[PDB]
Amino acid sequence: KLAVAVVCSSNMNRSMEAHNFLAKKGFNVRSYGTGERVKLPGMAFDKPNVYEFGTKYEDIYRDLESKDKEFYTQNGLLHMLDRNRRIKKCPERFQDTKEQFDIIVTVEERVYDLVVMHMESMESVDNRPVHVLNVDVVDNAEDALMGAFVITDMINMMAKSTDLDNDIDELIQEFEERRKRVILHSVLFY
Repeated sequence: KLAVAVVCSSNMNRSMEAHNFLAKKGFNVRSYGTGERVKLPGMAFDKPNVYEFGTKYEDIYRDLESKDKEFYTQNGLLHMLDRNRRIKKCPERFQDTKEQFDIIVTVEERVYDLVVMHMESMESVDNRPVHVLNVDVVDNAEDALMGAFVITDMINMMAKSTDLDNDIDELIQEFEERRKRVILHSVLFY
Protein backbone atom coordinates (compact mmCIF):
# COMPACT_ATOMS: atom_id res chain seq x y z
CA LYS A 1 0.00 0.00 0.00
CA LEU A 2 1.00 3.61 -0.57
CA ALA A 3 0.51 6.40 1.93
CA VAL A 4 -1.78 9.08 0.51
CA ALA A 5 -2.29 12.55 1.97
CA VAL A 6 -5.07 14.95 0.94
CA VAL A 7 -4.62 18.63 1.80
CA CYS A 8 -6.85 21.69 1.66
CA SER A 9 -7.05 24.85 3.73
CA SER A 10 -9.24 24.08 6.76
CA ASN A 11 -9.13 20.26 6.75
CA MET A 12 -12.91 20.55 7.08
CA ASN A 13 -14.52 19.99 3.70
CA ARG A 14 -12.65 19.22 0.48
CA SER A 15 -9.88 17.12 2.07
CA MET A 16 -12.25 15.22 4.38
CA GLU A 17 -14.60 14.24 1.55
CA ALA A 18 -11.54 12.85 -0.19
CA HIS A 19 -10.30 11.33 3.08
CA ASN A 20 -13.64 9.66 3.73
CA PHE A 21 -13.76 8.49 0.14
CA LEU A 22 -10.24 7.08 -0.19
CA ALA A 23 -10.57 5.28 3.13
CA LYS A 24 -13.81 3.60 2.18
CA LYS A 25 -11.93 2.10 -0.76
CA GLY A 26 -9.38 0.67 1.67
CA PHE A 27 -6.62 3.24 1.09
CA ASN A 28 -3.94 4.40 3.53
CA VAL A 29 -5.19 7.97 3.69
CA ARG A 30 -4.66 10.95 5.98
CA SER A 31 -5.88 14.56 5.60
CA TYR A 32 -4.61 18.00 6.66
CA GLY A 33 -5.12 21.72 6.15
CA THR A 34 -2.55 24.39 5.30
CA GLY A 35 -4.12 27.43 6.95
CA GLU A 36 -2.95 29.12 10.14
CA ARG A 37 -6.21 28.13 11.81
CA VAL A 38 -9.58 26.61 10.91
CA LYS A 39 -11.81 29.33 9.54
CA LEU A 40 -15.53 28.59 9.20
CA PRO A 41 -18.14 30.75 7.43
CA GLY A 42 -20.75 32.75 9.30
CA MET A 43 -23.05 35.30 7.64
CA ALA A 44 -21.04 36.63 4.70
CA PHE A 45 -20.38 40.14 6.05
CA ASP A 46 -19.07 38.88 9.38
CA LYS A 47 -15.89 37.66 11.01
CA PRO A 48 -15.76 33.87 10.49
CA ASN A 49 -15.51 31.36 13.32
CA VAL A 50 -11.93 30.41 14.08
CA TYR A 51 -10.39 27.49 15.91
CA GLU A 52 -6.80 26.39 16.46
CA PHE A 53 -5.84 23.23 14.62
CA GLY A 54 -6.15 20.36 17.10
CA THR A 55 -9.60 21.45 18.21
CA LYS A 56 -12.05 18.54 18.29
CA TYR A 57 -14.59 18.62 15.44
CA GLU A 58 -17.17 17.79 18.06
CA ASP A 59 -16.44 20.89 20.11
CA ILE A 60 -16.50 23.15 17.03
CA TYR A 61 -19.82 21.50 16.24
CA ARG A 62 -21.04 22.43 19.71
CA ASP A 63 -19.63 25.96 19.47
CA LEU A 64 -21.76 26.33 16.31
CA GLU A 65 -24.83 24.58 17.74
CA SER A 66 -25.01 27.08 20.61
CA LYS A 67 -24.19 30.07 18.37
CA ASP A 68 -27.08 29.39 15.98
CA LYS A 69 -28.42 25.86 15.50
CA GLU A 70 -30.75 26.81 12.64
CA PHE A 71 -28.23 28.89 10.73
CA TYR A 72 -25.46 26.30 10.84
CA THR A 73 -27.48 23.24 9.91
CA GLN A 74 -28.81 25.48 7.13
CA ASN A 75 -25.40 25.77 5.47
CA GLY A 76 -24.67 22.13 6.27
CA LEU A 77 -21.75 23.01 8.52
CA LEU A 78 -23.33 21.03 11.35
CA HIS A 79 -23.65 17.95 9.17
CA MET A 80 -20.17 18.36 7.74
CA LEU A 81 -18.77 18.48 11.26
CA ASP A 82 -20.97 15.52 12.23
CA ARG A 83 -19.38 13.62 9.39
CA ASN A 84 -15.80 14.55 10.28
CA ARG A 85 -16.30 13.68 13.94
CA ARG A 86 -16.51 10.03 12.90
CA ILE A 87 -13.27 9.91 10.88
CA LYS A 88 -10.61 11.40 13.12
CA LYS A 89 -10.54 13.33 16.38
CA CYS A 90 -9.64 16.81 15.15
CA PRO A 91 -8.46 18.84 12.12
CA GLU A 92 -4.69 18.74 11.50
CA ARG A 93 -2.31 21.40 10.17
CA PHE A 94 -0.06 20.05 7.45
CA GLN A 95 3.03 22.00 8.44
CA ASP A 96 2.99 20.36 11.86
CA THR A 97 2.74 16.70 10.83
CA LYS A 98 5.69 14.33 11.10
CA GLU A 99 4.02 11.62 9.04
CA GLN A 100 5.31 10.73 5.60
CA PHE A 101 3.54 9.81 2.36
CA ASP A 102 4.15 8.69 -1.23
CA ILE A 103 1.60 11.12 -2.62
CA ILE A 104 0.31 14.36 -1.17
CA VAL A 105 -2.71 15.64 -3.12
CA THR A 106 -3.67 19.30 -2.92
CA VAL A 107 -7.04 20.68 -3.97
CA GLU A 108 -6.15 24.20 -5.17
CA GLU A 109 -3.04 26.09 -6.33
CA ARG A 110 -2.61 28.11 -3.15
CA VAL A 111 -2.43 24.98 -0.98
CA TYR A 112 -0.32 23.33 -3.64
CA ASP A 113 2.09 26.22 -3.16
CA LEU A 114 2.10 26.15 0.64
CA VAL A 115 2.79 22.40 0.82
CA VAL A 116 5.63 22.57 -1.73
CA MET A 117 7.16 25.52 0.09
CA HIS A 118 7.10 23.99 3.55
CA MET A 119 8.64 20.79 2.21
CA GLU A 120 11.47 22.62 0.44
CA SER A 121 11.99 24.60 3.64
CA MET A 122 12.65 21.31 5.44
CA GLU A 123 15.17 18.61 4.62
CA SER A 124 16.62 15.34 5.88
CA VAL A 125 18.79 12.41 4.87
CA ASP A 126 16.13 9.91 3.95
CA ASN A 127 16.27 11.13 0.37
CA ARG A 128 12.96 9.28 -0.04
CA PRO A 129 10.84 11.03 -2.70
CA VAL A 130 7.28 12.18 -2.24
CA HIS A 131 4.99 13.22 -5.09
CA VAL A 132 2.88 16.33 -4.63
CA LEU A 133 -0.10 16.49 -7.01
CA ASN A 134 -2.68 19.23 -7.53
CA VAL A 135 -6.24 18.49 -8.52
CA ASP A 136 -8.37 21.65 -8.37
CA VAL A 137 -11.73 21.30 -6.65
CA VAL A 138 -14.21 24.02 -5.72
CA ASP A 139 -14.85 24.59 -2.02
CA ASN A 140 -18.50 23.55 -1.76
CA ALA A 141 -19.98 20.30 -0.45
CA GLU A 142 -21.32 19.24 -3.87
CA ASP A 143 -18.15 20.05 -5.74
CA ALA A 144 -16.05 18.40 -3.00
CA LEU A 145 -18.01 15.19 -3.27
CA MET A 146 -17.27 15.17 -6.99
CA GLY A 147 -13.64 16.06 -6.29
CA ALA A 148 -13.28 12.94 -4.17
CA PHE A 149 -14.34 10.87 -7.19
CA VAL A 150 -11.69 12.32 -9.47
CA ILE A 151 -9.03 12.16 -6.74
CA THR A 152 -9.91 8.55 -5.84
CA ASP A 153 -9.77 7.59 -9.51
CA MET A 154 -6.29 9.07 -9.84
CA ILE A 155 -4.92 7.23 -6.82
CA ASN A 156 -6.61 4.00 -7.86
CA MET A 157 -4.60 4.23 -11.07
CA MET A 158 -1.28 4.85 -9.34
CA ALA A 159 -1.66 2.13 -6.76
CA LYS A 160 -1.17 -0.21 -9.72
CA SER A 161 2.42 0.81 -10.26
CA THR A 162 5.26 -1.24 -8.79
CA ASP A 163 7.74 1.48 -9.67
CA LEU A 164 5.68 4.60 -9.06
CA ASP A 165 8.76 6.81 -9.32
CA ASN A 166 9.27 6.01 -13.00
CA ASP A 167 5.64 5.49 -14.02
CA ILE A 168 4.02 8.52 -12.47
CA ASP A 169 4.83 11.14 -15.09
CA GLU A 170 3.25 9.03 -17.78
CA LEU A 171 0.20 8.13 -15.71
CA ILE A 172 -0.46 11.81 -15.06
CA GLN A 173 -0.54 12.47 -18.78
CA GLU A 174 -2.83 9.50 -19.49
CA PHE A 175 -5.05 10.82 -16.71
CA GLU A 176 -5.07 14.47 -17.82
CA GLU A 177 -6.22 13.40 -21.29
CA ARG A 178 -8.89 11.14 -19.91
CA ARG A 179 -10.33 13.57 -17.33
CA LYS A 180 -9.57 16.77 -19.26
CA ARG A 181 -7.95 18.29 -16.18
CA VAL A 182 -4.56 19.74 -15.38
CA ILE A 183 -2.54 18.04 -12.61
CA LEU A 184 0.46 20.00 -11.31
CA HIS A 185 3.29 17.77 -10.13
CA SER A 186 6.39 18.28 -8.03
CA VAL A 187 8.75 15.74 -6.50
CA LEU A 188 9.99 16.70 -3.07
CA PHE A 189 12.35 14.77 -0.82
CA TYR A 190 11.75 13.50 2.70
